[PDB]
Amino acid sequence: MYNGIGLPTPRGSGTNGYVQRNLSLVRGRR
Amino acid sequence: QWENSFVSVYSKDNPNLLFNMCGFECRILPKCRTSYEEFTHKDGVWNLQNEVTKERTAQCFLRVDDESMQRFHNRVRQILMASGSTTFTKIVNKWNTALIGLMTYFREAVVNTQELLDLLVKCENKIQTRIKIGLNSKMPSRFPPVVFYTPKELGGLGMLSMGHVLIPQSDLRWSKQTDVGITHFRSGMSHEEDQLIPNLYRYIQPWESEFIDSQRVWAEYALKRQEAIAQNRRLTLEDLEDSWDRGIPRINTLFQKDRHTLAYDKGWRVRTDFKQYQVLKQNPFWWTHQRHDGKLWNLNNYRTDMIQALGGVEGILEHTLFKGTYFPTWEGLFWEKASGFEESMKWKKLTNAQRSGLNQIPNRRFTLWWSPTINRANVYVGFQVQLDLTGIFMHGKIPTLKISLIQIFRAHLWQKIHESIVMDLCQVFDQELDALEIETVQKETIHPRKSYKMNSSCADILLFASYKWNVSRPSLLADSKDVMDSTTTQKYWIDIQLRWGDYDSHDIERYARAKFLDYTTDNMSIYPSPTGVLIAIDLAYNLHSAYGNWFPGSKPLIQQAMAKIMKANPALYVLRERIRKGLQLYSSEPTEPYLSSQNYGELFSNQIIWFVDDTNVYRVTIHKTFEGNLTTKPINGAIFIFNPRTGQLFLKIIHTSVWAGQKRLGQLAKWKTAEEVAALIRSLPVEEQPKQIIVTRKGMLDPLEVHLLDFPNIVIKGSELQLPFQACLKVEKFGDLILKATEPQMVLFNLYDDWLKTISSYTAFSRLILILRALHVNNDRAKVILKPDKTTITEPHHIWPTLTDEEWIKVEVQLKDLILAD
Amino acid sequence: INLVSFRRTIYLAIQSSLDFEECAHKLLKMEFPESQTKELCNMILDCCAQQRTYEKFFGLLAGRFCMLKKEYMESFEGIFKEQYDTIHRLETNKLRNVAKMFAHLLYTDSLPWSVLECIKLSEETTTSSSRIFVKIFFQELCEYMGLPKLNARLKDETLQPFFEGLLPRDNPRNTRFAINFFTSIGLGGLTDELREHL
Amino acid sequence: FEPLVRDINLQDEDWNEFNDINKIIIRQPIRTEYKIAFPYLYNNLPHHVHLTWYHT
RNA sequence: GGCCUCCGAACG
Repeated sequence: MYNGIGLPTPRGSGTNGYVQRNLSLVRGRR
Repeated sequence: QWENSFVSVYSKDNPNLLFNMCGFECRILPKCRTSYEEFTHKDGVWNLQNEVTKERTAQCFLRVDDESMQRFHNRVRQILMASGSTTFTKIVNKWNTALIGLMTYFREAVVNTQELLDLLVKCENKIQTRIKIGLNSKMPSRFPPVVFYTPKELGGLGMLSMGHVLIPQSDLRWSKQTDVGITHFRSGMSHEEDQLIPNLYRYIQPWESEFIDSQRVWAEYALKRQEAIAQNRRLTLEDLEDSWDRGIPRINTLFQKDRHTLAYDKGWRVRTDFKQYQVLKQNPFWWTHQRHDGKLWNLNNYRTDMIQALGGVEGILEHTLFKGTYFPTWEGLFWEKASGFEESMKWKKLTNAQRSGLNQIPNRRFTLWWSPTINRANVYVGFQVQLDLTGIFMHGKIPTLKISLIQIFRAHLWQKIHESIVMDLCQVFDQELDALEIETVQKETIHPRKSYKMNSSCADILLFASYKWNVSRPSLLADSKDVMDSTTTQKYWIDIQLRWGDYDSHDIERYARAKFLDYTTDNMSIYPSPTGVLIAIDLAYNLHSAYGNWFPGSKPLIQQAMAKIMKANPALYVLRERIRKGLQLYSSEPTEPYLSSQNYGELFSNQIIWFVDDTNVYRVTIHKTFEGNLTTKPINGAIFIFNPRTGQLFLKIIHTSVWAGQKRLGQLAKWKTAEEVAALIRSLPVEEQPKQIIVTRKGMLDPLEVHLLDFPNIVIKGSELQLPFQACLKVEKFGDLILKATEPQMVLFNLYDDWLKTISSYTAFSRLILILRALHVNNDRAKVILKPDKTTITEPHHIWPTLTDEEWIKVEVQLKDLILAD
Repeated sequence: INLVSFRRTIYLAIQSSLDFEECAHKLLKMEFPESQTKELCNMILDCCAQQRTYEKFFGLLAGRFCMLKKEYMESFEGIFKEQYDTIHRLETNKLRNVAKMFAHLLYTDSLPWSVLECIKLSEETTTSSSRIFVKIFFQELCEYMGLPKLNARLKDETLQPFFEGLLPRDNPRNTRFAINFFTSIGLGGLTDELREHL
Repeated sequence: FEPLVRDINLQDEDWNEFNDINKIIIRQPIRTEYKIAFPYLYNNLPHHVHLTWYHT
């Protein structure tokens, strides 16, 4: 479980989706 | 229910508003009373407009559905869990069916909260993982998305999944208290490599699309019916050009025949809710009956664009589709699709063995339909296998490979297919001895374990040359033109090989070349001299090449010889024959030249043509013992080949010694009969080998096609004609002869006697047959009639009694009208 | 070939990935160079109007997309200027989608800048596609865009004098025809400036 | 590793409103490495933790 | 600024 996001059980569902920050979150932050 | 019931009261203290009304729940807040920024419309929000003010008054974000959440998770729990052994096709049909039913109306309701959308990952995960459990594999590399989804006959289960997605989970409990942000959204699909699947949610229509749809469309049909009421009628295709499919109240629905004319005023919601609570179950109807409403769920770009995102022809190339489609190259257009659902099964509910065997073939069709599961090498527990007397690489499911593949490979005859290609090259090379001045050419001894060993090399045949083969670098067969050195030593001999695996990833160049340099580098079995030619072929997609030295008179020779020979081989005739036989789905061409009419006239000329009826090979005596049980004891049969022109009849008797110890005696009678006929063909010198073979049964057609591969000149065809060799059999000859037969033996019979002297073979043939069906019905009254005079006698060495031609005609008329009487 | 495959993947991910605001991570994850940015915006609008109905996800993807970088909003200004050159060349059903996306981005007003000046063609010269689409985008954008604050705030934004058909006072056909077309289209008191000026 | 002692979720409406604040100070986005080496920074489930090796 | 659960053998 990373900072702010994570799945306790990585084997719980499918595969751990290597998420980042989304080229749109920077657009909403700026 | 007091505390069990829920309610919400909006006021000046409560900034927003909400409610539980209908399904899921609702929420709304006014744009004027919202202090922070303005109304943000992205996905889960909604536009609340005021018709009086002509503007957007508020913004309504509603909820997800918890009761429908647990209802869908439990619906898949009892759906998949309650579903036992059966075809995964219909399993995915109900899976994606009901899943699309819950996905019929979702939009911002299900898209709002990510918790409900996260259950779909477990849905499809337990779906494809459930089919993998049915395949006893559960390997992620053995089931890529290619086999996960594909419409119609493309080979996929047709499952529509919205897996590839990342839920907007941000700042964990900190945002659970904040409820504002977007960052680092979930993960993604289950297994996706540089690709993204489609989504039914993005391909569906949001509630706003129904708002504006039924709004502007309701105004179009509104004013249209208005002006049609004031002016003349003018009801025509203009309404079809008005896009009647737009909006839930589709204009095409109200303009139908049985809809407007039939049915009634009161809607179908009565039977919807009531019947949904009634009968033996409910259904996924969130709106109304198909007659009262429609034009909502339409595949269109879902299946179309789904196949567009799919590899298409390239996807079939990645799968085993194009592999088995090699010889039937025209099958790529999906002509015959599939068939055989009902087959010979009686009704639906039957014995558990008939149901398991009924679901065997489709599970084996989808199993063996995908080669790379048991073919493409994977990691972890993937191990090497030798298959049966041919070869294998990757391991996998036992029933698919052994069961389905062994049935496709049929018997050990595949070794005779490899030796049939090697001997096809040896016999295919004739003028090469004169052109290349071959001193001595002799085919080496073919060992059964030589072609069965994939690691070592294989010896095909031996040849020679004036000096030797002229060449420099023994590159592949597809290599371009290069400088060929002489390098003349003694002689050279061609080799051959085959590969039945490597569906997805296969290279004839690297594997054939590097294989010849490998087995040739070390010492295992080297048929030719150090300078020679080695041929390597792959059974996948009908591949052929040569890794040996390419001579100016060799490379084109074996090149074109592999163009026509690899174009249609006898081993390739068994490849498409047994291939399409195991597929049992798409057949774009019938058989030929099956005997119909002209075969009777052509049966008497100066060619071949054999009639084979094995029906009496299997004969038993059924007698009920007084314990109340039946005892079935087989008795001797016989195998039949008849010559229409000469009346020559071939007798091969089958004995309970070879009927002993085995089972499935009808199919065993088929294979045994075909094998014995093949042996007799081999025994009657090539002049006495037939040009054609006529049989009465498809169960005769296939086994003969299996055993006869070594003589391509022989043509196999079926016939609907009726030939009671049984009647004759008992009668006289096999009553006494099969009744007395102590062992298999073989005798030449003439059934026309002196007819060939007196009459033509055609008259003897038609008279023969008519008098045959006679010899059944009147066998009874042929034993009555055929001695019309007290002095009528049959000579010991003939079949028939001696009669005058007029009496023969009387027999013709009486027995023909007999056949008409039945 | 590059635009055909780029449009095949852009349309494949467009028809997929519900809530396209999250799909912007994949669209930007494609890492298309600046040469594919303009073609990705034009083909992005082609996929926006290629749907059977107006989709707000296209307006959100254009708002965040164009709102990401400077060349993005610039590609929305130039791409909008090229869209103004369509007129009768645009489809009838797709005109409502262009009015819904252009009205959604116009409601935010962030990326478009001179789009208000490029509109408002002459009095008697029109293709009826920009007039009908200008009436649909004017009614919907008037409802959801805060028409009293949009027209009142737009009067001091110098967008009216920069537009040809929106110019009151001198030209009699622009202000008079703008009052008849605006009042006939449902603008109401919004044409009182051109009515009194004419 | 695992969720360890935490089962699924334990919280309260009054406890979250008292501990956290709707309007509070915002400087850095709660760096996990800062709370890692500082057991006082993260007060959630400080049970059986061997940590706090200061610098070098 | 990165985090990639997956992973099959018999019997029945």
